[PDB]
Amino acid sequence: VLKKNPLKNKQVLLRLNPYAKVFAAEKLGSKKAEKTGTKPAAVFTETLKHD
Amino acid sequence: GKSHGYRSRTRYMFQRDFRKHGAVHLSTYLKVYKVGDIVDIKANGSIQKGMPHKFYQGKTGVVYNVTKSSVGVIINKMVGNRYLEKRLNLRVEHIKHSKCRQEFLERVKANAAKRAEAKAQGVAVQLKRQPAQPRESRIVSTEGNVPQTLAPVPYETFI
Amino acid sequence: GIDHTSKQHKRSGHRTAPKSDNVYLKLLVKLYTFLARRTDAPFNKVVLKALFLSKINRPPVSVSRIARALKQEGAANKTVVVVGTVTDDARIFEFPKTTVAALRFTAGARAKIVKAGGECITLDQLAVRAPKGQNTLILRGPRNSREAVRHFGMGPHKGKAPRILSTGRKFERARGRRRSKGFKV
Amino acid sequence: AEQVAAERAARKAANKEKRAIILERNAAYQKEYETAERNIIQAKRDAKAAGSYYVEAQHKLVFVVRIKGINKIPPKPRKVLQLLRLTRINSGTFVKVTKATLELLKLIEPYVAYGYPSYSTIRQLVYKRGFGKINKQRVPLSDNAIIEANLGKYGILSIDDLIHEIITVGPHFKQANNFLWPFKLSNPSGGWGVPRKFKHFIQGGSFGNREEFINKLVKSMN
Amino acid sequence: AKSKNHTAHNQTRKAHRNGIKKPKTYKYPSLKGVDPKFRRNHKHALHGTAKALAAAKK
Amino acid sequence: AHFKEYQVIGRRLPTESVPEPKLFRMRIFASNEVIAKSRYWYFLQKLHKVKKASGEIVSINQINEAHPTKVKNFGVWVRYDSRSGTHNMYKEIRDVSRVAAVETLYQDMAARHRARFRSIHILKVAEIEKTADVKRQYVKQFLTKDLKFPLPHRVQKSTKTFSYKRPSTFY
RNA sequence: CCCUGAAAAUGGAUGGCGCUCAAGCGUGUUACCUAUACUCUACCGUCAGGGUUGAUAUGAUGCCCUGACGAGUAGGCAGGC
RNA sequence: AAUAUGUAAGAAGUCCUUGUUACUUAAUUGAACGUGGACAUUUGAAUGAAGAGCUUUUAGUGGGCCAUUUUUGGUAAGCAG
RNA sequence: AAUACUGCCAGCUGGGACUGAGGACUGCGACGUAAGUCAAGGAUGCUGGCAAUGGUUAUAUGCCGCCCGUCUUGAAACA
RNA sequence: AAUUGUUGAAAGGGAAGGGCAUUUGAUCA
Repeated sequence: VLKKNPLKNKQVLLRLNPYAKVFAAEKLGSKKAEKTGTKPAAVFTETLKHD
Repeated sequence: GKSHGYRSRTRYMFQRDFRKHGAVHLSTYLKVYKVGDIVDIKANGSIQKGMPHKFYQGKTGVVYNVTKSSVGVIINKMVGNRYLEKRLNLRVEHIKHSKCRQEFLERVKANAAKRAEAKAQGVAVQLKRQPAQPRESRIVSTEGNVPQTLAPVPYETFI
Repeated sequence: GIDHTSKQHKRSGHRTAPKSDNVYLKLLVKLYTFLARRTDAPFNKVVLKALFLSKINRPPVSVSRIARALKQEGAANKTVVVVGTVTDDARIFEFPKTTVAALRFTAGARAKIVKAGGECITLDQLAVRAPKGQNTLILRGPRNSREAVRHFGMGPHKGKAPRILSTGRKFERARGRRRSKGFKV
Repeated sequence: AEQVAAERAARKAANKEKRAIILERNAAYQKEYETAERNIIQAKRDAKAAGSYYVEAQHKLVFVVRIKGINKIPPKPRKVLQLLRLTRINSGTFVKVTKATLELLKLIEPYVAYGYPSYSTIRQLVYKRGFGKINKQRVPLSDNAIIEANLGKYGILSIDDLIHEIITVGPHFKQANNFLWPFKLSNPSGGWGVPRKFKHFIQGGSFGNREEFINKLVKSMN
Repeated sequence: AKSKNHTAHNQTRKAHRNGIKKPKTYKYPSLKGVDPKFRRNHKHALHGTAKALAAAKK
Repeated sequence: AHFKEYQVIGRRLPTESVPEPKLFRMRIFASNEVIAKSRYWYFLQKLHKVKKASGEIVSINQINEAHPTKVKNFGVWVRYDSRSGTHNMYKEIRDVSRVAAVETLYQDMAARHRARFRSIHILKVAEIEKTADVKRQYVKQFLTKDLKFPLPHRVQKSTKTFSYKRPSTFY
């Protein structure tokens, strides 16, 4: 009789997506990436500022 | 008054190509035409018997009749808000074969060959053609290909 | 607004419910609507759709035509169903036993069937015996055999029965039909 | 007549099993998304580090919205719009990128704005204005049952599966897109951002390809 | 009192309101304009093969 | 808009006849990446026989100022199409960043020569590291030692449409 | 950019008032107002897809469910006073 | 050149064997129609389709204009074409 | 390291306006081990005032609004 | 009914008449 909008009604959101509860529990919307570090090559570094 | 004849405004249409006048090469008369074959129509100026009209120049049609030296072509002409069939008899000279149909038979033969070979094992035949899909990822290496800086040139007044 | 690709609020173009005011016909239409709505056999839907056909769309079916249809292989033990009127043909002499269900039966055709050994039942009885139309065969008469359709689509080089009142000589047989007086059609 | 409880229990058991399969598939899809995004990021990183440049693959999906009315339209672009299912202003559809589709978009570019969509905006669109086409009717999608009933032959049975088929073009992307009614969006909440819409994006307007900038406009209009 | 002579405006729209229809094709096309000898021999061959089929399969 | 420097490196589509096509890099001042790519392609199909359909972009990046907090003198060579013909100019700006300098130059040209962004072409932007090669007086006057200039006739902004005291423009 | 070139008849037109680091001119960025335009909702009509003789219970041309649309001269059809 | 435009992108198809003819060929040599037999995921490029096809009847219409682009006559025209 | 810019959150929350359609249950979901409950296929509870709201017409105010019918590509015309 | 006279009510800076919403006056379940 009436359309309820997901992302605003938690009951409808959970009904549509059963994975929403697990997503909220694990806080997958804010996940820290691996702290890896790589250095660009001197060729690219010089080409960036080569005028 | 006004003039609309059988050969009106065909000065540059019913004209032989440059350095291609004279007789016709003896290859058209050796072509075999059968009922159902798709052929194109291109008028030749040397022969004035059985010449097609201006509208039927460049049109593509099926062969429905075979005669001594002529074939019948069915051409769909758009008059008003409908297409009407036209059965016109033309000489062999002003008619050539169409390579699109031949490419279709070649594709059909390759299609059947792949349907046999691939389905002998039964995995992902994919007999249908696909359009130009977007290019996948690629990596370019600047080993001897260092990008050269380019700048717009100043305006010049060369004569 | 919408750039409509088709006509808006256009009718389906099909006749729903009979245009006639025959009370018995409306009752039969209601019965067959109930059948076709609460069953799954396409025979009920076909019969219901044919019940809405007009007089020109419901040509009579002859007993000779019924016999010809039943002469087919495996059609001897089948119930003939005619949505319309069944007429009597005097050009046939041997009528096999059958079971024909139709709206109206000509007296001569009914007498012929009774004498042969068959019976004349109505659509309601046919539905009662076979709710799903089992072992039935639908017969329709010739629709293009009317004299009013010959004149349709008249044009040059067509020969489509020009609309005339009198027939014979000097009645649309002059120039326009002969090559000796100009052109032929 | 006491079997109503038995059918109720059987229905609950079947629904729970279906929900379990849906949850497993959703978890798999989320893991695949995270893995793909991280893989692209690290591939770019290694290409930068190894003295090279990473040429990203061209986007295979675009979103096209109509920014022009239904008046003063040439017949060929009008026909192309009808074939692309853009008959109302502020109506949007998803398009798989091929040569034919690119040449189709190049013809009705003056009347549409199209760009590469993202997963977040695709999910928001499907959740908010997601409507299906069942019996030539616009039935809203508020349950996975309707989606499974109308798309189970192609392996799609949930709204998350439909979103996955939209974002990643697969074998049944054509049917997945055809099942969805074109999205009827409203005018942008924050405005179009330009004084004249009927100018190219490089020229300062909404007309033309916007690439990744289409996400902001789509979310503002949705 | 001169008047406009000829114009093709709106003719395309008029013809496209009722979509331009390709001719309806059938498996057996019309056999008119065909060589009379070929038609006669085709009739004879058709009678022969019909008789052969009737004699073989009943 | 707020111009940003984008460097774009592109190349022709690889072919079996000529593998590993040459890479061409250009720096463009543009509002966004789409405008930067469009300008890159437009400039490329003016000096080289290439096109978007017969080419691709292998890299696009944004150049940030190394020292955006230092005041610099920039010399810019430009070529523009006027109402009657094409002319070449060299303008000296004083700004802390290349993007700000080119934005100021664009406003200057659009206000003084009625040249639009479709007309102004950035030929070259450079920084004059020695304060002796400057040949423009409006720039030289701001490089003098001990620069002190007042601000006469200060105009204040009032939050009310009526004032009960006669304003003073002292400073 | 501005000025001379540049002169027509009732008294008058960037609409006028008026405006001069403009409220004039080119360009760059935000906020603001609105169409019978767009999204949602309530009602009416039309069309399409359907359910409803397991009833006392009548109008299955009746009732109900879902979706879409609603401009208009000449003109056609349909329902009504 | 661009634009505009015709045809083909399959089951009315392809392939294997062989029945008919008063056509034709030196000739079971070719042509047409065939019988039997083999190939349904992916039926043979993308997209779309309040479904498509067909028949009857008839109201009004047969003075047009304007806008972008191409362009004729004319110096030009709110001129004609 | 921090910060600017862009994009994400199935992160939370403050304030304001419009709407209350449907009418015993039927379905999809959540909380609750379990009873039962819920913001879950369309709003209820409590309380206050009166027994004035509102309908018709005249004037007034802010805005809009050319004379009916025909001929005409063009009507309100000084047709 | 056109037209006209009185009584009672309202308006009237070179027209009257109408539509969108409301105040005021009269009247109304």
